[PDB]
Amino acid sequence: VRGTSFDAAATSGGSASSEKASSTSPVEISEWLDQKLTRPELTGAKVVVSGGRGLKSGENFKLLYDLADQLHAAVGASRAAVDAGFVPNDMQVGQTGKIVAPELYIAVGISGAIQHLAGMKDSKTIVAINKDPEAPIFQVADYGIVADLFKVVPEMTEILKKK
Amino acid sequence: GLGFSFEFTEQQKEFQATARKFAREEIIPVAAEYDKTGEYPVPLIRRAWELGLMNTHIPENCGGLGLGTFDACLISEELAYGCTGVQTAIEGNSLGQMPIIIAGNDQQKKKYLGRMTEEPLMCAYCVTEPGAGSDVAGIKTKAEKKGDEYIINGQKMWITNGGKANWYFLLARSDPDPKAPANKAFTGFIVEADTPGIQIGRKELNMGQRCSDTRGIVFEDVKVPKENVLIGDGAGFKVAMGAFDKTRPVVAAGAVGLAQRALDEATKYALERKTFGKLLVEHQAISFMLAEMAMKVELARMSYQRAAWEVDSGRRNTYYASIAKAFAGDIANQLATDAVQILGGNGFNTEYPVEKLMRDAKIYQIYEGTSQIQRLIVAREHIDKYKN
Ligand SMILES: Cc1cc2nc3c(=O)[nH]c(=O)nc-3n(C[C@H](O)[C@H](O)[C@H](O)COP(=O)(O)OP(=O)(O)OC[C@H]3O[C@@H](n4cnc5c(N)ncnc54)[C@H](O)[C@@H]3O)c2cc1C
Ligand SMILES: Cc1cc2nc3c(=O)[nH]c(=O)nc-3n(C[C@H](O)[C@H](O)[C@H](O)COP(=O)(O)OP(=O)(O)OC[C@H]3O[C@@H](n4cnc5c(N)ncnc54)[C@H](O)[C@@H]3O)c2cc1C
Ligand SMILES: Cc1cc2nc3c(=O)[nH]c(=O)nc-3n(C[C@H](O)[C@H](O)[C@H](O)COP(=O)(O)OP(=O)(O)OC[C@H]3O[C@@H](n4cnc5c(N)ncnc54)[C@H](O)[C@@H]3O)c2cc1C
Repeated sequence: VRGTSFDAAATSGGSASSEKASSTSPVEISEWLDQKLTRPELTGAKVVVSGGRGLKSGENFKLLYDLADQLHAAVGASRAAVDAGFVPNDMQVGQTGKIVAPELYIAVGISGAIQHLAGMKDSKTIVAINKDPEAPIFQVADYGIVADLFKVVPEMTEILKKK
Repeated sequence: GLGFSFEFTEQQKEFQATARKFAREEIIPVAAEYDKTGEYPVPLIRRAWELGLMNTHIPENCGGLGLGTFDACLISEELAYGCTGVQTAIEGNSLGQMPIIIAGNDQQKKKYLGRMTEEPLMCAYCVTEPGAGSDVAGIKTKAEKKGDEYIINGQKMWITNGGKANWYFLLARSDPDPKAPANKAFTGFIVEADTPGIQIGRKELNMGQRCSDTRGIVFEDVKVPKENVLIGDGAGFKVAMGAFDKTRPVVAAGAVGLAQRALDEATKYALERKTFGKLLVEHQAISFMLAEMAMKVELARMSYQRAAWEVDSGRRNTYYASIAKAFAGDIANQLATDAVQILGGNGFNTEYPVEKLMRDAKIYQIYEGTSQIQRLIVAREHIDKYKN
């Protein structure tokens, strides 16, 4: 069952009897040995966050990291966020930058010019937080809100500290 | 009146010789360096200003010469022959100026046209956006009236002289209702480049006219005084529309200048390069090519002349300017590639003049309205003669 095709039923709510399960004989043709668990590189990833010119500075991108550790996620940007001094060049998603298409793409303060849509309209799922309502980015985003990003984003990093 | 004439006014023969001498003694010698480097040709622009080959539409009472569209076409053909990158940078000024000329008040014209009279300042036409060029009516740059000002929010694309300009003519969306028509939705502003909020983008790298600067410009909370709106709120789309009557022919003259350069090059060379015992021009196929190329140029020339004559006569010339920009642009490309062709391997080579003319020319079928757009206009104009 695809997880995000259904809703998590209430963790509390009903109460349920618990019986001992029936037994098996150890088979021992396989044995577990070891493990190793894990902010990705941008292109290989499955969860990308990106900020446009609407963040206004590079020290302002802390809010996008804040969240791209909650989504153990990658951090890209538009060419207009790069150009304004905010971030270096190896992160620019788009036509002149790294073509990406992971599971989850967040566009934060991105107007959504055809040149930036060309670097990511193939992301499986696309998020759009942008205060202007007639902002090209909405067409291509499965999901989005007509809202200030400094209120909506630090509010999202606080709905995934717990869940 | 009298019948037809295809004879220049003496005065226009004088304008012609000045532009030519400039184009030929000053541009030609240096266009391939400025093309190789993308360096903005500041000396040549200052020298063309010096010589009064620039800002020529400005009316006399703002310190200009108040020349016509025919006069302006002569001069461009001449500059364009030398270099289209240079001539485009000169020309941009007229495009920026034109809505202020055709639609500005006395304070607006005197102030903003007038300053162009006393220093070689540049101005730019700020319309095209990442998402809309052909479909002007698709632009979304916001203007909200807040006080006795407007606040401009938007991004602009492919702005010639965009990072060299004292001020801009800017077209913006005044009416939030998306159902609002183009005749109501847009307002045109005069905006000074040095306003806080305005961020000039990087120099954009194109195939052609490389010395011309063309740039993205972003407006972030840009404060625009009520007195810099053109006719009023909602007149923007008519005002931008109207600039074209006076400007299409001149870009058509540009395409013709480059066309003529291509021809002259390819002819010179076909009078010295021989193959199979004879000169190129004695091979019939080459000769036919030069012939068709000469037709094409003569016909383009008349076409833009005709457009320009129409508007100087106080007629609206939409139909004729559109034929000019369609025909001139299509044949400038045709002539450029032929010129290469005729120079064989040398023509493809960078130490010969022609490959550039080929890289330069393609833009003529794109900007100041695509080849396709021009046909839609011509079609619409043509067909209306038959609706009764
Ligand atoms: C040849 C060429 C290639 C290009 N290649 C690329 C490419 O590779 N990648 C790329 O990104 N661009 C590229 N561009 C540029 C592209 O056309 C646009 O400049 C770019 O997509 C816009 O960047 P942006 O969305 O970050 O900035 P803007 O378009 O200015 O977007 C800012 C947005 O932020 C919003 N905003 C502002 N404040 C807030 C707030 N606090 N809360 C919520 N929203 C807010 C605004 O409403 C606006 O919509 C290219 C351009 C050219 C000419
Ligand atoms: C070098 C350069 C300098 C420029 N300088 C300026 C300037 O300073 N000021 C300014 O405002 N703009 C400037 N521009 C923008 C330029 O005017 C536009 O690119 C042009 O007007 C149309 O461009 P577009 O890219 O939006 O074409 P698109 O709208 O993307 O059209 C692409 C293609 O589709 C065709 N097409 C579109 N719609 C139709 C339709 N309805 N029917 C049939 N065919 C259609 C077009 O013919 C074209 O071939 C400049 C552009 C360049 C390349
Ligand atoms: C990128 C490049 C790579 C090349 N690589 C090689 C290679 O590896 N090996 C090699 O040997 N060569 C190579 N060449 C040379 C190329 O093969 C020749 O340029 C080509 O054969 C044309 O010859 P030309 O340049 O001397 O032009 P010309 O022979 O001077 O022809 C000039 C023009 O007149 C036309 N013309 C000539 N004669 C006639 C005629 N009889 N009737 C009608 N028209 C005529 C031609 O079509 C052309 O348009 C290369 C060239 C280039 C540009």
